[PDB]
Amino acid sequence: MEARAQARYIRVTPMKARRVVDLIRGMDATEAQAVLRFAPQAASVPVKKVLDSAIANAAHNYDHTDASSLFISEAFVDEGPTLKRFRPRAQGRAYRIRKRTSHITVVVSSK
Amino acid sequence: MYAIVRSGGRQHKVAVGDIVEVDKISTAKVGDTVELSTLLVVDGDAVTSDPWVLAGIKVQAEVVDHHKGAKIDILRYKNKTGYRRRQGHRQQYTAIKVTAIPT
Amino acid sequence: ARVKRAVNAHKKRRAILEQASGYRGQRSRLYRKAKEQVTHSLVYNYNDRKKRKGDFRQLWIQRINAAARANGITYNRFIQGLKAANVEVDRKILAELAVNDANAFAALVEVAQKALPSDVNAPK
Amino acid sequence: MRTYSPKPGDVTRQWHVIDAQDVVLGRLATTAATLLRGKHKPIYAPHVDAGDFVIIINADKVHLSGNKRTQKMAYRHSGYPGGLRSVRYDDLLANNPEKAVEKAVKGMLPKNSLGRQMLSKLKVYAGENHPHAAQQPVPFEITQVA
Amino acid sequence: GEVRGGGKKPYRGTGRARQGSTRAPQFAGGGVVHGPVPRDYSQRTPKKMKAAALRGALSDRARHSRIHVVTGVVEGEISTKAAKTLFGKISERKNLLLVVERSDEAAWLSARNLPQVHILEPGQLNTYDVLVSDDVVFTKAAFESFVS
Amino acid sequence: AVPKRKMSRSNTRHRRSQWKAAVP
RNA sequence: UCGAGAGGGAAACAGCCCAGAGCAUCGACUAAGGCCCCUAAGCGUACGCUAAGUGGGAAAGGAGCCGACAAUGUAGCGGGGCUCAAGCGUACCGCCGAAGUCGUGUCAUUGCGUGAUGGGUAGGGGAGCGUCGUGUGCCGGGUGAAGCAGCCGCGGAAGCGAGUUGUGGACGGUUCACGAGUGAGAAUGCAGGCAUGAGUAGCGAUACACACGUGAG
RNA sequence: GGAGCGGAGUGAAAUAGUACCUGAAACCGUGUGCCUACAAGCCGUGGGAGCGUUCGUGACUGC
Repeated sequence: MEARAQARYIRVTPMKARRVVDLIRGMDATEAQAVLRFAPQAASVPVKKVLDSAIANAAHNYDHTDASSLFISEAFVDEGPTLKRFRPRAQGRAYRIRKRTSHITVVVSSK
Repeated sequence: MYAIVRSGGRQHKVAVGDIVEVDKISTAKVGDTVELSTLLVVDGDAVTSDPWVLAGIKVQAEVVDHHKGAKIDILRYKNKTGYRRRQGHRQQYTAIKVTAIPT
Repeated sequence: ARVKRAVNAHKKRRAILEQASGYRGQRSRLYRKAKEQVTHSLVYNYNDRKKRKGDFRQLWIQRINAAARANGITYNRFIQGLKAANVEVDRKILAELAVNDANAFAALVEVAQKALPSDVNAPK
Repeated sequence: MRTYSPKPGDVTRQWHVIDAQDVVLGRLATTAATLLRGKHKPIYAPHVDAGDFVIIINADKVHLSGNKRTQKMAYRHSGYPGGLRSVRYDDLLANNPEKAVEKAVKGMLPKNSLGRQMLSKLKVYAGENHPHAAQQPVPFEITQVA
Repeated sequence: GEVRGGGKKPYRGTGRARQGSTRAPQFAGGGVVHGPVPRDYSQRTPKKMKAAALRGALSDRARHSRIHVVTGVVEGEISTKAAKTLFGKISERKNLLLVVERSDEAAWLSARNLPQVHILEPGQLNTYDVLVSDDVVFTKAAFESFVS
Repeated sequence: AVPKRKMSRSNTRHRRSQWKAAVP
């Protein structure tokens, strides 16, 4: 019953996103929302916003309204287009700073 | 039971019906018959190892196939000099089916 | 006539990295570091391939010596006796009898013992 | 054809007991290391343990020729500075004979990850009594050939 | 030397490579080393070798019976059809070479459009055209002009 | 101080495994 | 001899001892060196010497011994152990031991089926693989070209496949010649992308707290 | 909230979606077969048991 959504170009570094997505692999869909709800990390907000699209797609598109037999089948974060800007530092030099992005994908399947 | 035969500077353990791989016998075509000089015969508890007796025993075999083995890749090399020789080799073989071990 | 050396250069890069599939770490991803190692892999192949002949003969002598000492004849003299009986049979297969067919190897030590001189240390 | 290489189940380990009563220490170790390494049977291979368990009784009465009892040491360094501690075999064989015989045999074996597995098949004791009576050990005399 | 710019030494203990100009061969956008230049590729070949080669090429065609002669290509009006019919009668092979004086406009204009026919003056008959062409067709005026 | 060598992939990943969040 | 020399031995040890590697071989005999265990082959046979672990370092000199004596940890046999020699001397017997030689198969240079020959840096000569383009003849392509990724085969090498599968969606193969911006792994080489250091240092100089409100936050 | 995405539709083709023909490598992930917590490793190579969606891995051992 694989239904999935994903957010692309989400402005949070891939490692910081993986820190949270590695909690929500293979648990009940609702039980995963109740974990991202009470999660200190700031990446848990975009991730839970994608976890809700997956359930919304499962209910609407494929007519699996009951969102309690679902578990996270797949969830992974892919690298995204990095932005590059500079920073003035001591003695006239400049060090680069990369503002990384990520592509978060979540897949819910029936148990 | 089985007999020991030499086939081109190499010994083998052969029983009737075995298919064995030997150095190429260039003189023999597919289907030909070749006699191999036996070096030992073991038939149960009877071990025939007398060379005069064995000089008359010849194991008869049939040339089954002419084939080439796997390709071996060779490299000569010595550091800091630039010497490097690359070479390939496929050893050619003949498969023979042993048909008879005269007693 | 300008030549872009991409269709020609890649031909050897894939060849090396296909030979390098298996190496641990960085020797199996990077052409330069993989091509320094498949050179060593081929040289070791050459040496060990020519040096397993004495490797296997060592293993055969170990088995022949172990079986011969089970029948109370050291490998030192079991070979000499075999020479004096003209029953030369390769070590490859002379060690193949000791493992499987103990009787046949037992029958060959008998021949090697009787083909020896009575007193083995007296002047030839 | 290919030369037989023993599989896990071709080996049938036995139990040998070597009474070391007034038998030279060096000749005890070599005999015990031969059996331990499995280098006396035709199923030997250089990568599998084929040896036999070797119990050693009377490990406190190993004869030692010459002035070894009062000259040969057994050094052991700890890693800390000035941590070398040596022990005369007169002291070592007096109260820890088993720890001296087992050290000798250890040297007469490969120092790899397999030689330590072979060495685990050697039980050393100081009395005439070994607890391994349920393994049906077979007394093993030390003999030479022609 | 001709790339625009690069007259300055890019920099001086900098810790980088030493560079004498930003337009050095190894730089991206730098000059080309041992690149092409305009040149004439013509060769001085002895006169006798040229003439002998043409004789050999024509002799080879003659030996295989591939020289033909016609009193004309078209009678009267210019017609690519008349030339096409004539050449069909002579040969059905792909490559044909028509040797005709340049003062005979009828033959030139009639035959020039045919895909397979290559036209030449008697005086500029040359080795390359002879060898490419399967058959050679002379106008009688051309043939006498060439042989003389 | 400065890193003497590029850290091998095995050693890098041994460490980043330790940078994990805890299930609440 | 190394340089330009692989292989075996001396524990490791370019220059020492043995020996000159065309390629394959799960056959045999040997060279230097060895045959108690590590480690292939002798706890070899017989006579004699050594009591010092001499062997396993050294002098004048003194009666195999003394002389003998530096600094991280045994540390001057490679280690274990060795006088119940597994030490030195002299005979006898045998065996292990290399890419040496013989055996077997196969390729190449050279002289006349046969003889010799084929380690190699600087360097000299010869024969070729691959990329792009041109002329020419013969061919392929929406029935799926180039390019990329595999699979299965092929060549002595550079490499190949008018084999095949996937992706791809419009250009290629090949004979004989011809031309070259024709082959990169290094120049503290050049440009673009991306790693390691690392979720690390830093976040740029003194104090903000509470209530309500807006707000998806 | 938006961004973005899942259905749907156009298109021959939507991993052709205005970040867009082809989409290699470095680099980053998910799943999966094998090995891996008594071991000293120019990371390979010879021998070799075991396991498995000839092939993949490679306990142990020689160099």
